[PDB]
Amino acid sequence: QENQDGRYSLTYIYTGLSKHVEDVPAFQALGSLNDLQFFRYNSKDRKSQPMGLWRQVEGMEDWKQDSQLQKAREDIFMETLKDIVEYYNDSNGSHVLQGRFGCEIENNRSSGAFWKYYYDGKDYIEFNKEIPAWVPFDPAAQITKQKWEAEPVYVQRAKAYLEEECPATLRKYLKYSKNILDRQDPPSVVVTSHQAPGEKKKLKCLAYDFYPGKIDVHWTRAGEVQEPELRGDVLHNGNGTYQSWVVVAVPPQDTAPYSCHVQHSSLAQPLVVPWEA
Ligand SMILES: *[C@@H]1O[C@H](CO)[C@@H](O[C@@H]2O[C@H](CO)[C@@H](O[C@@H]3O[C@H](CO)[C@@H](O)[C@H](O[C@H]4O[C@H](CO)[C@@H](O)[C@H](O)[C@@H]4O[C@H]4O[C@H](CO)[C@@H](O)[C@H](O)[C@H]4NC(C)=O)[C@@H]3O)[C@H](O)[C@H]2NC(C)=O)[C@H](O)[C@H]1NC(C)=O
Repeated sequence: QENQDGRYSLTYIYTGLSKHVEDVPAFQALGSLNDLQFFRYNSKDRKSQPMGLWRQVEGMEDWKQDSQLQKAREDIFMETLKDIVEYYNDSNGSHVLQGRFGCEIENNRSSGAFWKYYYDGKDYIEFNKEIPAWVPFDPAAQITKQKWEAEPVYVQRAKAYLEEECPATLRKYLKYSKNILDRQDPPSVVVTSHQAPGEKKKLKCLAYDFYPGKIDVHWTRAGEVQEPELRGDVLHNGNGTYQSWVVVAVPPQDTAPYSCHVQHSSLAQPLVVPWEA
């Protein structure tokens, strides 16, 4: 009777667009606790709203207050994207600035942190909290490097936000979310055959209503494992559950037995469902 393990992750993805249409929001931000997203905010609606299972959780976060400082961040974000675009003279062109910012804890202790920006998919700038300093990866990023380090203090706060302000927020959220994130829901599995007129028969094995997401689902033909013709995976965020299915194509003659094997953490011994033809 064996391992420790309690690692939890808090991540934000920020997205801006230089050229956007009326209905499409210019700025957007969402935050995830582990693999599940707990809140979104955009520049159109201009309101911080909780998402998924976190709609029923009260008093974890002052959403009105959060909207405020989200707005603050939106300003600094787009202003940066403007500066990149203005620098490349491509004022009229559809460009993307994406920002990833986050920390994580393992066994109650800070174990890692990251703060990185991307431009049109390419590495733009990055915080090295060891120095501490920002690290340009793009010629344009030299300007931002100078702005964000204008005062020597700024670099010290950036280190503080990652190393302390973030994990502090994480733990706070964890008081309300530990129960959610720690779930070990087993999958119900369902086998289904289907025939297309001028097509080989296809056997679908669906695993559903499970969490966490890490799952092995594979077919076997008369003992040997078969490579799937197609595999599908889904996260139902409102539900806070996962769904995953695998389809194999069985030749017209084939009389050999097919069974679906599901392996998930919430199960002691593996789950096997045979296709009762
Ligand atoms: C969280 O949310 C998700 C999505 O919002 C919910 O998904 C639903 O899950 C329930 C079970 O909790 C499913 O109920 C059905 O149960 C019977 C067994 O008693 C099964 O026969 C069903 O199996 C599905 O999949 C089969 C093969 O893949 C398919 O042949 C079958 O038709 C059925 O769903 C299919 O049919 C429906 C009806 O038209 C289609 O709408 C659906 O797209 C289709 N699915 C697929 C890809 O095959 C099935 O499990 C519901 O089917 C399922 N529905 C949805 C909208 O996803 C989930 O229930 C919920 N969980 C919790 C814990 O709250």
